[PDB]
Amino acid sequence: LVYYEGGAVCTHARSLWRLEPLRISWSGSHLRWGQPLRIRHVTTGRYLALTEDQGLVVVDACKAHTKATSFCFRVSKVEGMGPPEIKYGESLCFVQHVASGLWLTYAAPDPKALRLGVLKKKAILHQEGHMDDALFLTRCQQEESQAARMIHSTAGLYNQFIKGLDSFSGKPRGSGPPAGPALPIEAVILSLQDLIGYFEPPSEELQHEEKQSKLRSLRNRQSLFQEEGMLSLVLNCIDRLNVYTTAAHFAEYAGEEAAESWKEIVNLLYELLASLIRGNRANCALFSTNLDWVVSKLDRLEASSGILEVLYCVLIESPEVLNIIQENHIKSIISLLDKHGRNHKVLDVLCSLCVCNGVAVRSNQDLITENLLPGRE
Amino acid sequence: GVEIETISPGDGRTFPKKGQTCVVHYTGMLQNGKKFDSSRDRNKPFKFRIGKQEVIKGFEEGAAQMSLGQRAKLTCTPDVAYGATGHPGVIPPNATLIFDVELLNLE
Amino acid sequence: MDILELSERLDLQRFHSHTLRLYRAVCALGNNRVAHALCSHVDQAQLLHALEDAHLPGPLRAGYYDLLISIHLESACRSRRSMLSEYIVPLTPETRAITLFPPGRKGGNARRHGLPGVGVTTSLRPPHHFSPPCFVAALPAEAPARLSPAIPLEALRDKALRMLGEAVRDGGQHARDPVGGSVEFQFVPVLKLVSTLLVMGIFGDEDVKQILKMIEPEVFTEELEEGLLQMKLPESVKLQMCNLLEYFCDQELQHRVESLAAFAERYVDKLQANQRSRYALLMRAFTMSAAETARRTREFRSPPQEQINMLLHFKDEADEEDCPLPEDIRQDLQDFHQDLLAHCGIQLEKKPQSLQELVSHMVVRWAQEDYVQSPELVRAMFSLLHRQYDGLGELLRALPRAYTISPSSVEDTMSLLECLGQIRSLLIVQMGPQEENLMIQSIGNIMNNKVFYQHPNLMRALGMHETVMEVMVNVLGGGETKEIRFPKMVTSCCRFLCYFCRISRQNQRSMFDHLSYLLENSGIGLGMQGSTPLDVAAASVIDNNELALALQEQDLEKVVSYLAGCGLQSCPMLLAKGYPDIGWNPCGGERYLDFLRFAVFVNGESVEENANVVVRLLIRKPECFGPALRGEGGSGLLAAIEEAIRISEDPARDGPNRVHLGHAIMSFYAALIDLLGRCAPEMHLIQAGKGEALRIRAILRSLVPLDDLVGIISLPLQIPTLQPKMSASFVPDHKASMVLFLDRVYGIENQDFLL
Amino acid sequence: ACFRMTPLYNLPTHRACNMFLESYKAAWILTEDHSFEDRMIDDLSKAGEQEEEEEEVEEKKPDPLHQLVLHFSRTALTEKSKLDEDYLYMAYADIMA
Amino acid sequence: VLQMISACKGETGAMVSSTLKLGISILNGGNAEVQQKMLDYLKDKKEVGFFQSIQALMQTCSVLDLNAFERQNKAEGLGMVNEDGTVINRQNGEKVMADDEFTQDLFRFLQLLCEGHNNDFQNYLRTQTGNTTTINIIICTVDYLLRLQESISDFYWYYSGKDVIEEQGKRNFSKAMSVAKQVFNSLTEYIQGP
Repeated sequence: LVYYEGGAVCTHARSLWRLEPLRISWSGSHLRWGQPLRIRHVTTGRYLALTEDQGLVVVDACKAHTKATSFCFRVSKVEGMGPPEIKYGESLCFVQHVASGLWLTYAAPDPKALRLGVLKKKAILHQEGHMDDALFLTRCQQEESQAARMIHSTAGLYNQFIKGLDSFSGKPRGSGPPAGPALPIEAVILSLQDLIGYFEPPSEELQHEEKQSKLRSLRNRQSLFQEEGMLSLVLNCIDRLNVYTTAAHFAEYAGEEAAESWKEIVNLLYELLASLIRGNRANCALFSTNLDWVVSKLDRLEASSGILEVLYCVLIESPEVLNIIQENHIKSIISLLDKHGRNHKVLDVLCSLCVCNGVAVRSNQDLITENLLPGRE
Repeated sequence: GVEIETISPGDGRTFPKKGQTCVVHYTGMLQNGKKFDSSRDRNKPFKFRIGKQEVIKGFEEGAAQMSLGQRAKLTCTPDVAYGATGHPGVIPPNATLIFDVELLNLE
Repeated sequence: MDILELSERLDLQRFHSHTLRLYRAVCALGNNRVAHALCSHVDQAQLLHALEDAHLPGPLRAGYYDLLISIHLESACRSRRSMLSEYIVPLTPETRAITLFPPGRKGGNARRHGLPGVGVTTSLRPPHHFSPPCFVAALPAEAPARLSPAIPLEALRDKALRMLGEAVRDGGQHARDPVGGSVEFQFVPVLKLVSTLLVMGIFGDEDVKQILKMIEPEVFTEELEEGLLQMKLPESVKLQMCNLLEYFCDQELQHRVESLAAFAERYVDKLQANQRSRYALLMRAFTMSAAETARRTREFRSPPQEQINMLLHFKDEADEEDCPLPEDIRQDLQDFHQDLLAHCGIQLEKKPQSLQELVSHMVVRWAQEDYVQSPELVRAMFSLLHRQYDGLGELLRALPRAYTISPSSVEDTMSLLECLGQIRSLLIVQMGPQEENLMIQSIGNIMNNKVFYQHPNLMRALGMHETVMEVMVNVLGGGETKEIRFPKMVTSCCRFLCYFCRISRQNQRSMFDHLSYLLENSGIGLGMQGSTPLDVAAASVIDNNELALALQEQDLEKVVSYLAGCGLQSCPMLLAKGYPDIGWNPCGGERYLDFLRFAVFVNGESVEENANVVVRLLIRKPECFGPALRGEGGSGLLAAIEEAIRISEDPARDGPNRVHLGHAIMSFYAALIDLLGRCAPEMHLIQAGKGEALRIRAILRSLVPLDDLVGIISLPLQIPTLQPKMSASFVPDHKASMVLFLDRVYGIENQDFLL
Repeated sequence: ACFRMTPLYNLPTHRACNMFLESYKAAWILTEDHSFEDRMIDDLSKAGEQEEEEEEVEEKKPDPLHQLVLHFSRTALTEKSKLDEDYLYMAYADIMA
Repeated sequence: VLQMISACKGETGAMVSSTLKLGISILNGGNAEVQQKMLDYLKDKKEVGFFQSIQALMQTCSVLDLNAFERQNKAEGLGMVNEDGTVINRQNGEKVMADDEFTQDLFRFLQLLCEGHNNDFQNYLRTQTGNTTTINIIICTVDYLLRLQESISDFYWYYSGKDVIEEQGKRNFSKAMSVAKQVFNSLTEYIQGP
């Protein structure tokens, strides 16, 4: 469904559209009045169409046979570059379906609850339309546009991995024939190794102005990967993979050829998630409900670097999650020091449970004194 | 039960009575051998009034049985000193307390 | 194993280095409870033994200095630092003799500034309280989690200075292995301790005269050892030197205001005495000339402050003089004001021989010979020379925090000042149930001190109303109504604010300015009793008669938008008790409207400008009216209340507030018409000689028909007999809201008074 | 009210002093020191690079004023939501004008 | 100064007021050289960051309101409190404008930019090449010199039926007309030097 929205999604990947003309050559030429063209949503990877009765529905890339989409621009109600006509921000073009000859406007049927609730309207190809469309265009072709196709490619490569992984949820292998459809492993390892490099934090030797400039271009992209999922997705992979305990031996009934490539896949997700959380503040608030889940494990023989770092970065920004530890999470991390040796990293984390930025909390600034302090071992 | 084992002999005639101050230069220990208190690292002797319930029960029933100038060794059972919740941060709960008390002056 | 060999492990030291950081972190911003438990763990002796020790791994024991400064101090430094801004001074015989070094001879009048900080200050500051640790004491179960740990301050003072005496001599001698490893470990941790002990004023007279001798050549020798400001230093100890020099600037400032108080005593005394002599000269004795009585008007008329302006104008003025004083008391000002404008900065047209010259000539040298990194440093010295170049600017920005009081009341204020400190420490710490208890007695003891009634000007200069305001905003800050954690404290504190607002007019203004701030977070947490932030918002303007004229519309507009909410909601908290909650909540509406009553009139049916815009704004949103009337379905003028009467004696219907629901419905509509009876256009002063107000009268008269209104004054419930009734149903006491609704809208005229 | 306005000679000494100071804001607020304005940028900034410098190769050590302004530029570029008060900035912004 | 204004998005606090006061002092007269440096940076950083502030800030400027005038006209009726130092605020001018000391400098800052018939700012302010979006300050200032005009004409009707203008009817009136003159000066300096 298609809607309208104010100054909230205007800085989001949801409201990005791509225009694809019907020709194969000179598709990048100047756009002029009276020219059929298609409309594509970038992160959804889908077009817009009205097939027979469902309305202006976002159709996939398999049922768009140049008749359901069939859009063009109208002023009112060539083997070269072409004449440049349509400007940015003031062209005031009018959208019109070619085959049906209709005009696009908002139905805006709003009940009492809808007026004071969701500020959302639905667009329909009315026969005569309203008088307040004046659709003008704005250009956003920059680093964020490159980080738009990435969402579709990665989100289309991840869920297929879990879905294929989910098939053998509880079937011990019939030794010999491993399974049905195979699984991709080389693809994902290269994929994850890119984003961690892509999200790699700013360096240290750079001057202030260059460091500050890139610091704005990293926080935005970190938030841009949350509004399109990809936090649940990386969470979802951990849920499925972490079922297989012990080592690759228990993962044997998934294809023993992929068993020896178990440790690194389990590892690579964790520091990836650390990149999406480190520095940024809004994303850190999401883990208040999921705090119990991350603190739960703290024990896998191959999780040490991943878990201690992801926990370290969520207690450095948000004091809200700091207030959601009752009595047992403290002794869990205390026991971590007792089982993994003398590690200064854990002791540093306990300092985070202490005074936050300016403000200090006393509800938990005694439990460590009475649990890890009286015993002298 | 307070087990008073002597370490150095004393006068043997002057004993503390009610409503009377004492100065005691103690140093307390646990059963394991870990020291939790000393009044000689501060170089300030502990002074308390007997009978007004300032000190714990094991300390005053321990200081009443000694003489002036005597130095003894007590073993206070956990029932008579910090039974259940204890003192948080110093003494663990259900721990036996050992005191090397020495009465300097004034009974 | 020995500690001294941890300098050669580099891995066990790293673990232990963070360990003593935890102890610094466990001792949070004031945690006297768990602070003492560390005393049995770390020490009381080897800390005092770590001072003189020289063989030092670096990030180790040199870090103990930051633990010694955390378990024994900043329990008063964190409080006494806040005490350094206000300069309350009492009337004392010692204060009567303060000047610019009056043992000066001729040249000493225009020179000999005196060493910064000697003594005699007479300022009011709370004393430090400390307790000795004792773990054999009887089980307690008073002081907040406890008072404080103790330490022999006498030993620390002598030891620290002697330790620093080695530092200056050793630094000049030079070596390839300084104490701690690299020079700065030999300086920064030890003189940081000096600075913290200095603000508490543990050092006295003789002691500070030696710390100045560490920069001997200029400051000392009032009547070899090269100064600390002579040699090249790294970019860290220089920052600490600024923290040390900064403490001395305000010491001169504190000396400055006391000198004014000294002049603010003897000169006002003769002024009062000489003014009485001016009375009897022109009193009943008098003479003639008639018009001379017109000339003598300040002497009996005008408020006392106005008299001071007239008699003080010509004194320090220039040339022209009107209504002058005898030319004998107008000479000391031309000397004192000259004397003052020779000490601070005024030229009034080598060896620095002055702190002003020393600091200014030195800070410039540091920038000329280095490109200073670490922005936190460069911000420090640039705040110094600005003060040393604008003397009067600091003084002019300090007097509004100065106040003089009289003896026999200092003891009463001393309790108030000490008690007020605990509130300031409450803001930094997050709200705790034990800490929540502490404030209630704290604020309860504030409103009994006999001083928060006589000198309101103090309490705006200390500004505790500012500090207590953040206390409320932190606890109430939440996503929705579910975040009502820690109740019973907003009510216990909001009561104090209301009484503060009813002590003086200027007190009303000072808190009024936060009206927009207050209403932003007021109409959410509704449902408790006693008080609510909305009440103090209403009490901010009740009798001013000029504050009401100083509204800004948007405040009135936004509170109306709140009332739009209670016309369509269902009160889910009220619903949580399992109640019908049919269409709307009268409980919430009766609170917003009570506020509007205090902004339409101020004293006997006046101020109509804001009243005019209220009715023109309220009509725009018809949903503001209860849907029983002023709608499309029906109105039920005499039926809506009658319907409430039917549900009044219907316990099954009700909710199976704390009394019933029908009374709440009666409360709403009665209160609404009470609003639109005093929001009337005006008295007949305007309605009989103008044509603007008649427009408003026609509007409001068209919304309440008189035929139904006249009939509503009838049907009283009953009278106690044989057994009284209950204040849960639609009573009759609150029916007088329809009496004033007809007394000033339709009014009596013909002979319908009989009916 | 204007006839019961008590005379000045019945006021307590402690209260009759606070009114003096608040009213005697008529000798500082009008007096002008000038001073720090022209002598400031003279001794600071200009003539800052004295004979202390011994040698140079390609660039020059920034003079004392140059550190000051870049500091304000430094804190201006800090990634924040809303600028703070920083009265220190006001004190130097005006004197530069 | 360009970096300081850009940081403060749209809040007309004491921050920009003490900053805009500075900017007038550097580039009084014509000062061709300082204008060149400012243009180079805007062409170099190539972020918007700044024209958003100027556009937003001047839309918050006040005009000659009338309703607020009545609030003075009765508040001035009182002369002193019961007994508290009389009206301490005395003038208490903050109402009708409370901004003339500031809004008169914002336009002066813009006018001094296009001084000496510089033909780059006089073209840059119309449209910003490159970047991402344009603001067109030119048309964004004429709208202000229309709401202000509707305010003075309004004020005239309130005094149409009287015969003499009282002293407080002229003190505020001259405040508004002085502001309008400063705006008119700017409009000329976008056109001078064709």
